[PDB]
Amino acid sequence: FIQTDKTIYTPGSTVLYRIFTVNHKLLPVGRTVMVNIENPEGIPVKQDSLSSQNQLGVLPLSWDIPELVNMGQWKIRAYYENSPQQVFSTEFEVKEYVLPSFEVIVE
Amino acid sequence: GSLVVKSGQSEDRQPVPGQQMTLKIEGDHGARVVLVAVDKGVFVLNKKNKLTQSKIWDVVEKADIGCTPGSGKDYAGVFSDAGLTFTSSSGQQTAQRAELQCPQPAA
Amino acid sequence: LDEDIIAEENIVSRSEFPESWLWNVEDLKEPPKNGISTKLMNIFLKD
Ligand SMILES: *[C@@H]1O[C@H](CO)[C@@H](O[C@@H]2O[C@H](CO)[C@@H](O)[C@H](O)[C@H]2NC(C)=O)[C@H](O)[C@H]1NC(C)=O
Repeated sequence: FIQTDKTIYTPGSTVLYRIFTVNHKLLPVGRTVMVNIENPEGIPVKQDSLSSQNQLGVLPLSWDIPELVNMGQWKIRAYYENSPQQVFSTEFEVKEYVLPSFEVIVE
Repeated sequence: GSLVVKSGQSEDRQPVPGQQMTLKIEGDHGARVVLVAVDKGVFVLNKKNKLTQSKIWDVVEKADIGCTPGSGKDYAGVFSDAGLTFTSSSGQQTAQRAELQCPQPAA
Repeated sequence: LDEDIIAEENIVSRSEFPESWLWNVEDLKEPPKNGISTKLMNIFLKD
């Protein structure tokens, strides 16, 4: 399971992400994880390999977005080392924005 | 478990920007907790792909090997639809299954 | 100045505006009341 600090980011900003590594019993396991970050058309731009052993199943990591970037939907994909065919994924967006000051609900 | 996050203070509603406040965290003994505090205006822009506990149990239910809410065509169909194998010394045993996924309903 | 307003020099501007923060890790090792550990974290707010 992959948690990101935001669901959408700016060019030139930092993405903070924690990967929780559990077994089938949802209990923390210590294994080596292969994580990849892919572009909108599916090009891996940054990849990692790390074991969560003795870290209580938590992999806190970081990466900086360059300003030279194609805006759109970006995907993080991850899989264990001993199970490469079981691929997990979650998505986020890159755009040029400032935050609004109010919310609109359509009911 | 049961992780709850609440306010330590009981008064001074809507605190001032920069003010110190007490974050109270009740939870299971021995647990490690991770935190992130986000402006809601990020979520008004994009609230997709937010992780929650209900989606975790939804992922586990999608990984279930049982395909039917009980019963079966016979004793062998009861175990096979539940997700179990049986084999006896007399000869009675479950049906062969070579597919990981569940058979699709006609719909 | 003598007028009924805050002078400009001691007006202190808000400037800490990041959207996401408090990227912290803590372990529940406080005394378990009914098995529940009560952790108190006094934290600074932002601007
Ligand atoms: C330049 O970069 C853009 C992204 O900014 C890419 O073109 C995109 O391609 C996707 C399909 O994979 C479309 O959905 C987008 O609408 C395209 N963006 C556009 C047209 O601005 C591609 O890498 C390059 N495209 C061009 C036309 O130079």
